[PDB]
Amino acid sequence: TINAQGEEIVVVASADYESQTFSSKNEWRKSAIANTLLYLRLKNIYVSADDFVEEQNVYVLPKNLLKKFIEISDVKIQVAAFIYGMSAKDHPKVKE
Amino acid sequence: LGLLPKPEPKVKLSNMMSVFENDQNITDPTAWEKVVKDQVDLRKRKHLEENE
Amino acid sequence: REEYAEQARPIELQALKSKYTNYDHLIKGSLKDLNKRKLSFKRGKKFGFYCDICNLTFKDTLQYIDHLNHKVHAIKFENLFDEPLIIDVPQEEFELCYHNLIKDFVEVR
Amino acid sequence: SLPEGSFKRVKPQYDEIHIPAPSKPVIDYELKEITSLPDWCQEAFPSSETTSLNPIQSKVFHAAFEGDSNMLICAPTGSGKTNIALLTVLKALSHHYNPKTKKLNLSAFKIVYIAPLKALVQEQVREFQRRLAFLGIKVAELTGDSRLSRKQIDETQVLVSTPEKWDITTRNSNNLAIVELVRLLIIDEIHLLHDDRGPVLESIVARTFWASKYGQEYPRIIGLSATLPNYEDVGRFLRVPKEGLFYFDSSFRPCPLSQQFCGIKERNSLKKLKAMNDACYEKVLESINEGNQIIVFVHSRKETSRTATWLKNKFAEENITHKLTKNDAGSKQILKTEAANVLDPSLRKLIESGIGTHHAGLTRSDRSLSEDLFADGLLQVLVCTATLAWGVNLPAHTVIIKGTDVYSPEKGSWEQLSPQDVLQMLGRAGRPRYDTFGEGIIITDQSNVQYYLSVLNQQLPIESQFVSKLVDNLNAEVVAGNIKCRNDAVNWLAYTYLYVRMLASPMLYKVPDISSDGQLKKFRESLVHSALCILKEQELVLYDAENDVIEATDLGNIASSFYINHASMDVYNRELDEHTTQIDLFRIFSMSEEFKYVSVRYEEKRELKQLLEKAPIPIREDIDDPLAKVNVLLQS
RNA sequence: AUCCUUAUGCACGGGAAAUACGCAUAUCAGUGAGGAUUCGUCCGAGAUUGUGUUUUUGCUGGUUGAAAUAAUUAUAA
Ligand SMILES: [Zn+2]
Repeated sequence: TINAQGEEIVVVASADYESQTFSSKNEWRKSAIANTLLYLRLKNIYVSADDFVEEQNVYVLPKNLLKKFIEISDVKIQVAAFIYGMSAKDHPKVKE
Repeated sequence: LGLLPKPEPKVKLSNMMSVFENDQNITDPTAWEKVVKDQVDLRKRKHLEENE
Repeated sequence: REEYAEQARPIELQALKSKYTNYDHLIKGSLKDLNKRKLSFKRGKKFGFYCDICNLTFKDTLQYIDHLNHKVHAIKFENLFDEPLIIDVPQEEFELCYHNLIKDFVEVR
Repeated sequence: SLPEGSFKRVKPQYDEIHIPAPSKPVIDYELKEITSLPDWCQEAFPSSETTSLNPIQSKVFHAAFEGDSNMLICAPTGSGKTNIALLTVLKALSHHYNPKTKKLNLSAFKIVYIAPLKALVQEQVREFQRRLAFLGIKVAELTGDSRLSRKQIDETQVLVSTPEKWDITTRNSNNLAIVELVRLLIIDEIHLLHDDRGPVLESIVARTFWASKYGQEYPRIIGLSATLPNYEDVGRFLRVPKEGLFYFDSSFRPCPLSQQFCGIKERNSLKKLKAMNDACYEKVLESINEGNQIIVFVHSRKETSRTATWLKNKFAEENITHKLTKNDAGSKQILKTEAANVLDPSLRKLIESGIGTHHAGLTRSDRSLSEDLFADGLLQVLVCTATLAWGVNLPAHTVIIKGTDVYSPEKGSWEQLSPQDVLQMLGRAGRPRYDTFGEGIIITDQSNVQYYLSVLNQQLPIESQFVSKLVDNLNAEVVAGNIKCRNDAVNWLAYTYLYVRMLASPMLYKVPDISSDGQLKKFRESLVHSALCILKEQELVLYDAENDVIEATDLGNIASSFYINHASMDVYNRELDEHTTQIDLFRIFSMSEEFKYVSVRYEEKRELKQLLEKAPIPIREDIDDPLAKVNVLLQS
């Protein structure tokens, strides 16, 4: 530790208990331990169902990629990737 | 020096309630009654065997 | 047993010298700043401030430097090798040495 | 009983009964000398101090060359066993090694020596090297920290292994050539069967008889043990021919053990402990005035240090100087050289007083140091946990065992000192080489003294604990492929050590069948049923109740190979999952049943606390839980 | 043989007190210590001195922030 004597600043070795620490919900420990439960978040999946319209292109997303992304992601911090694909020959307006 | 056995408490019908050194004073009430009454009658009977 | 009774009755050292001489690098043993370290001053405490000359470690800074300013630590430092610590100015000191201060200063800069 | 207690002393704190030293042996025999041996065998005893064998050895030796048969020695283990094993080894070597041609036949014979502990294995190996050096033999260790590979086993002749690693080596299918090559199977401390490692020995024994029938040449089996009752039943377990059985009582011991108890009359622990310390102090005071080097056993390692502190302030209050009145200059020297240099469990001060201690939790170097110093004798008093009696041969004139109740995580309760441990603690005693007799002492509660007298007489059979290890052994055996059905299983169980013991006393070990089934066919088959249900639940083996067909699975094969306990196995089975992650892996590892005996400690707790802050891999559990301690140790 | 009176010892039991209980290489004491009285006399046993303990003497029980979990070793490389 660095300590201040009278009109002085001196590096001092300490003892007893300064060791009380909080660090509860933060840093790596609690969120990383909380990450294991993330596979449970896909047991129930729902969206507010919007009217389906062929006028604009529509997207088809698989259940596995989403699940893996959830697993890699964090409970608090935003994780974001890019997504790519192409139009299938059944419907050019559908994007897989 | 330990040549004789350490004496137990001397119970009576009055000391009955107040002796917790031996067990069962509450836990086994009537058995304890038989222990204190049997012990008092044992000292009295030992006295009579001495006079006899 | 007999030996016990009787007892009862290089270049790396020059680098160590180069260390305990220049203080600017010696000043900092505090690089840990505020940190928790899990484990009669003799042969080191495994912690604190290391004085290898007399083999003592000091838990505070003023004791570590003050002891160094003390004569005994300087006497031992000299008895290790030589007596540079005790070692006029016939103008060659500031001419040549000072010119070496400018030269070496530009070399570092 | 009456001959055992000769004399009894009554003291205010405690009632002490002093058993006299055992009787000296009657001589019906000749002491067998070394010059009676053949040419090569005369270097079996390179330092021949007596030039005559000990009371136990001679007869058993000539019987051992005379017959080639399964043998059993129940003996004080007074250093007499080491030489006997050596001599049988030399015989096998001579059988495969010509008297005329002095080329040793290396590839013919193989030898195995089963010593329960790694340390004792080490010691043995140096002994075998010293004694067998003249034939040009490689004596090397096969077990554990030994780390021998696929090749060196082939190269070597004499092997010294621990039971676990030998079990795992012989369980593996590819090596079977080596197993066949071994002619000589030596089992040291066959009394281990009482303890839960003993199951491994009986499994090894069963594998030796039953598993190799295709080559079918049965190796010579030599049991070596402390003297024990039910020796006959032991032989029926192994093969033993009646003549190979040698039962020798403690009257044949080199230093007769003077048995001593102190009964403690106190009840509450605060006065009881103080009374025990007072008694120990009194014994130490009686001993040291005679120039007696002394060991005090205790329950726990934390107990040791506080006990030694108590002896330092109390003992020193009485008299400081007498412990070291001699060579105080050299004692100061050696003491400061040892204590001050390598020791850091605040144990230096104890060393410095000259009452030291040894326990698991003292550094490996510090550990060796304490052993050596107590050998030299600057250490008058040595406080110890149970490590020394079990591990190390070093005897000390006076031996005190402080206390009764030990905590076993097996139960999760404080039990009494188990006889098999007590006996081996009493084994280390007055030194057979130097001193005349030992002083044994047991500091104990008076109520259990009645029990300790009997169990100390060694009237107790070697208890068969096969009930716990049955399942795993059976699984491994199915992996070997030796058992295709229930009948095969029970035939293998006929050569099992519990089988014999059941036959002897069915109701003791809970045979319901009793009068029915003299051979306990249905009892054996019922145990097999019970085993194969739980195994099948753990998907270790395939089984059907009425049709009765057996086959080994992959998980069972894994458990066989790495010698995982069945409990550990099913724990792995459920706790491992498709989605399990790096954090959960350590947790499962910690959950492994082999760590059930691990527990957190209050002297450990500060370093634990420092660790778990900066630990890279997080812990879902907390400092109080042993699992968290285990996986943070793993991280470290 | 039964019953009864006094004293002693042994003890069951019931109480009261320990400000009291003692001890003495000490002194004196029914050969009169020590006190009373109606003035005639009466009672008759310790007194003096020093000293030990004395909100106590010897042991027990419970509660308690007074304090106090053994050893060992197994992988395929
Ligand atoms: Zn210095």
